Amino acid sequence: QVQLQQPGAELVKPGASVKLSCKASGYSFITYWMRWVRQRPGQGLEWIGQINPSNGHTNYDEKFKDRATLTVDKSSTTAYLQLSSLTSDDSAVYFCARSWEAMDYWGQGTSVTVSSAKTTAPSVYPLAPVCGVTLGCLVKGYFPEPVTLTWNSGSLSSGVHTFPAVLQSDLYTLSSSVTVTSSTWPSQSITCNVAHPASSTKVDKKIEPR
Amino acid sequence: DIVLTQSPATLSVTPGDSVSLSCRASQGISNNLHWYQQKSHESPRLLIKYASQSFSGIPSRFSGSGSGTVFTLTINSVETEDFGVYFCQQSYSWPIFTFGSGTNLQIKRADAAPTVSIFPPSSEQLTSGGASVVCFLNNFYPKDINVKWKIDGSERQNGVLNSWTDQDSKDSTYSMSSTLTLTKDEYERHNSYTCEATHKTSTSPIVKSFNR
Amino acid sequence: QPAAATRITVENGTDKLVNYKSSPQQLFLAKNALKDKLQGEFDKFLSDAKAFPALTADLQEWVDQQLFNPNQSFFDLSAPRSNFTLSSDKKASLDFIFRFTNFTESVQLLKLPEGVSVVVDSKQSFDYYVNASAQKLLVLPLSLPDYTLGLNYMFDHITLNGKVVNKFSFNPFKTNLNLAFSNVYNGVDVFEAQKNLVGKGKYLNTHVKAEDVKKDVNANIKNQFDIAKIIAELMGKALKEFGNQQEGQPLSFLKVMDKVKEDFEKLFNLVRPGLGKFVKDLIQSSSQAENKITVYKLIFDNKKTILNLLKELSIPELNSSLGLVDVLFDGITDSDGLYERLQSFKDLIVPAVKTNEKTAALSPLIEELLTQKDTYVFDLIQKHKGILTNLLKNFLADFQKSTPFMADQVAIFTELFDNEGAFDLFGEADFVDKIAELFLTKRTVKNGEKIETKDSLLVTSLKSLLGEKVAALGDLLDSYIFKNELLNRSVEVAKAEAKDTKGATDYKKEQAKALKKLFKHIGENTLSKTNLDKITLKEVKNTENVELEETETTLKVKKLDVEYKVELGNFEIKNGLIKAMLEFLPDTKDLETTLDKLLFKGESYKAMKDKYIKEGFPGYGWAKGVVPGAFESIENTFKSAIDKTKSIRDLFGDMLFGNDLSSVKETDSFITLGGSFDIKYGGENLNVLPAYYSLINSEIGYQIIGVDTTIDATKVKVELKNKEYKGKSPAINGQVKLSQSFFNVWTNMFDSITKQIFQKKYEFKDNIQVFARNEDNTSRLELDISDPEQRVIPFAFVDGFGIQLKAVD
Amino acid sequence: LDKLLFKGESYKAMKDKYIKEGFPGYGWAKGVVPGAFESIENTFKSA
Repeated sequence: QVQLQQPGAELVKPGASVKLSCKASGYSFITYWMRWVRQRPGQGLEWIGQINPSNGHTNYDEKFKDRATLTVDKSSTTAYLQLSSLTSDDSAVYFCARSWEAMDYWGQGTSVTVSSAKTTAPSVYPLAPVCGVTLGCLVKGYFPEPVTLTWNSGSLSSGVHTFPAVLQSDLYTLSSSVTVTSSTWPSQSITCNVAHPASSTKVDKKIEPR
Repeated sequence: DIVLTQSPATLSVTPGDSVSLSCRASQGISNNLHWYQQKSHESPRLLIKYASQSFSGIPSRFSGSGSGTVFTLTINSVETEDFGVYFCQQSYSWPIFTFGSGTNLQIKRADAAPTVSIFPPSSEQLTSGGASVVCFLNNFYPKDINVKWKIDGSERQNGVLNSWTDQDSKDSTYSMSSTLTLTKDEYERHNSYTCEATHKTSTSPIVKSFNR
Repeated sequence: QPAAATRITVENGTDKLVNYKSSPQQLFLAKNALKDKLQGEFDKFLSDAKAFPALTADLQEWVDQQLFNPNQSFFDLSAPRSNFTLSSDKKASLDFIFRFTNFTESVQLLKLPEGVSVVVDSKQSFDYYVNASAQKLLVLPLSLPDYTLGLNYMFDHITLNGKVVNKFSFNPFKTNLNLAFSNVYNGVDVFEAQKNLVGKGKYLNTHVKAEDVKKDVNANIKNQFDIAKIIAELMGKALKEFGNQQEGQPLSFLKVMDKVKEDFEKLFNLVRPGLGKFVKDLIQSSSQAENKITVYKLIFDNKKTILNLLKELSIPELNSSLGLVDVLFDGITDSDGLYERLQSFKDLIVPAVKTNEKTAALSPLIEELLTQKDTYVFDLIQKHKGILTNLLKNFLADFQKSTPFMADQVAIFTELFDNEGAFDLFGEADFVDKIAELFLTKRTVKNGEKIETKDSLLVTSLKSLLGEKVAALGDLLDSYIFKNELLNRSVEVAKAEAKDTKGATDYKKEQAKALKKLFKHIGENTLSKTNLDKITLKEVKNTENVELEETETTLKVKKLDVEYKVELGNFEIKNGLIKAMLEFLPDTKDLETTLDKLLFKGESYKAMKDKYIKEGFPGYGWAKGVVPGAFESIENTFKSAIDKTKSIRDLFGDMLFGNDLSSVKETDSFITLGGSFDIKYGGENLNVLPAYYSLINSEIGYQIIGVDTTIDATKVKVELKNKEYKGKSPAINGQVKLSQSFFNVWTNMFDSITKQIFQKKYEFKDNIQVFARNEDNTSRLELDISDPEQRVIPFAFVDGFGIQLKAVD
Repeated sequence: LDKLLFKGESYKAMKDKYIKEGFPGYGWAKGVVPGAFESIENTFKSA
């Protein structure tokens, strides 16, 4: 019943302070511990600290005490993470959490990138299977994550496999495949719909025979 | 500090199996332990509290036992969306709450050869000066697989992108994507391209080729 | 303004005790005892690397509050010269020179904790000179919140402003050295008070008077009878509703509990004054209560009672918790504020509770106690069986090693608590059906191979109590008791051979109805109100006066003699009770083989039989062929006399009832207890002592020592209403009638035992203790427990028995 | 025959100490002792 969250996919330049938020609701914000926890993608979990409900006392890690600062907004029931751009490799994901003693809720997380955020619009290529059914959609050279991909504005969902993005040479690549019966394509029009909120760009690409 | 040791590191089973996970400590923590479930690329799900208390919403198929340092998690029936990594976590004291080294639940069912589909570069991409050959290896088991790219019969390792999907939550199969990127001139300087799959299900790699 | 200082670390730690000689290892000593060891221990602490910052901080606060908090509005402080000589030789001296500079243009006066009245004009530097020489600091133990030794360092003589002050006290009632002991406390333990707590014009004799003490002895000898009757009526008025329950609707043990709650209130409040509301709201803290109340509303009301019960307990560590409760509960107007304050202090609550293994077990409970605002204690207990079980078994084991003279009882209770169903007593169920499987079923609590042979608990209690007092009848215990499904249901075997749920297969309902029948018969028939009406107490003398004769630390009573009569009238005991206990006995018609097994199929009986078969019969000798020509017809008579239709229930009834079971009226009486028995508490020159609770307290009570108690039941009648038998159809009827002989021998044995177990001119001696209490919870015996001479430590080891401050040396 | 079988010297020698005591295990059932040593006499006389 607890929803404690707000942001997603944070971008910050080196040398500038950064403020992560987690806004909680649906319970008494005066009766549990707020928590900040860190994880490098593909590795274990590391702690940050606790400050609530009104005692305003905090507990940090010694490995993170000089590193991060925790603040709580009591009226709006929100917690904050302020570590600035002190380090570079820390371009990873975070989580804000609530007391496990009732039960260990969580937030959807906050992925941070410590760079100048050289945004790049996606480039869309249709995977025409030399006329003739399996079709595909390739999105290349976009930044940052994420991008929403649908087939016929999401109306075509059966037999759709969307594949995770990969970062290479500071750019992202994603692919998707759709399988339909041989009697529908190319008779039935199929379009890949790509949306990039960072660039706020919507691209529609019709699959055409070669 | 308290270090929790889990065993085994990897767990490959069949659906519906009664399986256990073992977490041992260096010194007793009474009932100050917890079991959390984490699937790939999202937040954890706490499963069992206090080594003896379950929690609501969690299906009843899970159970736990606890004595001293030797604590055990039990899955009466293994199903597809239970697959993932799991952490045991102490609560005796809170200089942090050490988690274990991790135990990734996994399946062992009916080794399957990948469905391989090769795709030549699009005309729209060729208008941009690039040319990518895209290979899809869908619905194979085990996840261990090798992808080899050959141009005119000669292996090419550069310009290759590989991506993988998570373990399937219906049939527990894996899917992989490969992308060989080249310049338009380089693409037009060669005729035959192939995608080769080395998998344990076949002694001979699965070959998908196309001539330009 | 400020001064010059370097070391302000301030933080410190306590110490540990020693143990010595043959004293029990539990070290809980107090003041005295260690007479000259304290100076040595304080010197050892002074020889630590942490001494100088603590003493520098002490100097800092001393010159802070004493010097310039009553100043600094018109006198700036400067500290040019300041030095200590804290040496490794444990000798320290100090020289201090201070300046007071008044920036204001006025003439004022300097205030110091002495007759200090000095005049300083405007813009002048008043001088302050303090000198102290290297000397052994004196050690005085003040008191801590947990009431420990606050050793503090005193100066023997120091020159302040050039004048010598002796036995100088430094920072009284507040010192920062923080060295303490977890086993040595403050006060006179239990006995050192009894040299000056009583005497010529002491507290007790002034606060005890002849009329009051005789009123107390009358009160003690009445209230015991009162509470006996109240317990008797209460346990049984509960059973009244218990029995009349119709099967199919479960009842919690606490359901009827509120139905007659006013009797519970009266009982517990007449026990301890005012301690009725505490239980009044304790017994309604479950979801089953008609008027449910919150455990916070519960605890908020009567703090005094919680304090009393907490210091009635024997665990010493609990005293530390008593330090915070007032600090916990100051300035609270309602339970909501209590919830708020407990949540606020939960940060301090979690670590100390969670750092002890004993309470590491308790760790979960406190959490949900502090989280949810609607915790109800019985639901709380049923939420977590395991921790309660683990603690309770340890307490039970301690009790078992405490008092071994009831070895089987301390035994039996333990095996009750192994199964986790028992704590369901604080959970909704059917109490009679639940208590049955708690006591009327075999248990198999182990997992080696199978331990169903452990059997039920009541039979274990039986074979424990009657260990060897009988030999032959133990065979019948095996036949009809040790193998009775009504008494031993043999769980997991019932659903093994029937598989159809027959009427006889469900022994559970039969035993439940029998249990309800017995309970209702004892309750509404025997324990009825009219029956309890026919018991009374009558005063006899209440006329003589007791004077107090004293010689120094003595308080005697010249002539103790108090005696009250108790009239039983007609303490009527109806029939049907032992009828119900017979109903407990099996009703199977099979008796022939069992009688053979008792009378004939024995061990020594067959020994005499074989002896007589092979040889014997002096004089006859050779007439052996007809030896199996006589030991067949006599057994034939013993076997034909008994009726196959009759059962062992009828056999026992014949020797108990006389007349047959079919012609028994429960309205008539079996046991008749009439008359009046007297109690003659008396004596001469008996000492009066102060009597105590278990933990540290202000209020006290008293006692009279070694009363010569005599109780005599001469001139009482204890008879059987049906003395003469009436059996028209006895079990062993015929020319070989033995049933009437059994009845006669039963009557003779009853007469003899009533001449022994009943009236036998009982004599005893104890120490009558009374804690006399006023109307408004203001008992007359107490102490200020603020000065370091009125503290009594009930658990401190007797220093006169030998303790030394060294590890086994 | 009663003199021969019962009113002897040895039979009287142990019957009295069965009357006053004996019967191991029973012990206090002294009252039934002349409740068993008449029935056998009655049977023998009736025979």
